[PDB]
Amino acid sequence: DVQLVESGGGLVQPGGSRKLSCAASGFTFSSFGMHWVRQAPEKGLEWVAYISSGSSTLHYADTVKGRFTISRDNPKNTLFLQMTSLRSEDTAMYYCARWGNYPHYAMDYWGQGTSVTVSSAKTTAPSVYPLAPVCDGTTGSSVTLGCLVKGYFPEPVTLTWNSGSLSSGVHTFPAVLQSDLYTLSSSVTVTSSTWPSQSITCNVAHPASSTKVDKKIEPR
Amino acid sequence: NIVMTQSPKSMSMSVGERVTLTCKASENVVTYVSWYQQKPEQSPKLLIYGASNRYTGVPDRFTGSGSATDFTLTISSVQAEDLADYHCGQGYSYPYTFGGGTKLEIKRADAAPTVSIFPPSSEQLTSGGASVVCFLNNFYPKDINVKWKIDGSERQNGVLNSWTDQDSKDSTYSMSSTLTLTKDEYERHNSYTCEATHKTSTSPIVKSFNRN
Repeated sequence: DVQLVESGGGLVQPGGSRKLSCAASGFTFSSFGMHWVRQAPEKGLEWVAYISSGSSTLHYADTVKGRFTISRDNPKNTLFLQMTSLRSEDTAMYYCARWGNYPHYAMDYWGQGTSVTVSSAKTTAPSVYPLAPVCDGTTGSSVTLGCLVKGYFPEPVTLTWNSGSLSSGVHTFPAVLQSDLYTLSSSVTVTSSTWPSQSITCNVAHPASSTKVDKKIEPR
Repeated sequence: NIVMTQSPKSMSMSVGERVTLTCKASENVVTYVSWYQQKPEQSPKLLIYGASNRYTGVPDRFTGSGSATDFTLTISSVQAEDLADYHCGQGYSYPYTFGGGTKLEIKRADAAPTVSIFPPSSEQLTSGGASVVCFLNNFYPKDINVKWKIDGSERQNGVLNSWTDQDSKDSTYSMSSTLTLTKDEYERHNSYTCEATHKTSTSPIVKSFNRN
């Protein structure tokens, strides 16, 4: 069926430049107009650009006009977005979408989204800290443990407990920016009679810096 | 530009009940409103086209209506899986525009938060940091207010609050609150307390430890 796959996202300095790609398959690419649409961390969908099937009619949102250029390479079934003069405000998840559903034109198929972060903060792996009930939490049947993920950039990080074995009972909180770096936490609940005698480990990975950290939760 | 005003941005609906979502245009749209459903991990998917046509694999519990400047999305009855962000959009005129979105949640029974508090780890301390962390887990409704006290005095500097989205398993919320200090300050006080105010208690919900 119809398939749209994107890439080219990443971290860029303000005023910088970047090019996103959207690969298409399972339809006649050169017969459809295509859109770029973006979604800021907070929030909403925002139309960015349109290009007709043969690259003749091009349209732009007011806020990108003169900075972004949309194009396509029909022989290679690929749609592009050239971003230049990047602003903090251009930080978003970018989606490509097909202009299909003829005669009732609609964005009928969307790519998975590729993330663009624009800031002068640099890529930094997080620090990872185990949390760690009281001095050691007697009683309760259930006990709650935690993982603190601190001072990382950019988004995102992914959190697992016992490498995915512990999935139910886990709450992983959305990152918050402070002092121009991100911080989040994750909580898990386990049986009180089996902790600490069976180990619990939070695993954290940070794509941008290719970093992976495991942290066992010790009593104390 | 055709401005789309979508309300409410946040809506809770009991399973079995009717969900209604409004999108008003700043000027006329001619059967050119579409609706998109966006589930947490994923990309938006076309739900309604041309105001009232359902797209491939869209349940008939979803209907769209309207004309001119007034459109609606109506989900009757809401089921557990209808939990998502919903976006109206017009394909009538360049620039194409979207509503701000609505977050549909499930309304359930009130639930008091379960609070755990955590002193900074010895590993953070040894690096010179001192974050104190409070988990407020599995509560409903979502509105909750957290205050930190240090030796009994309120402190809002260095406080980080974060809410998960609605939990798929029990339709509750959880939130995390972090007080960020330096070790050198942390070492100078004795008692740390997070206090929350929530629908479920008349009195604030408290949780405290003394540094040792």
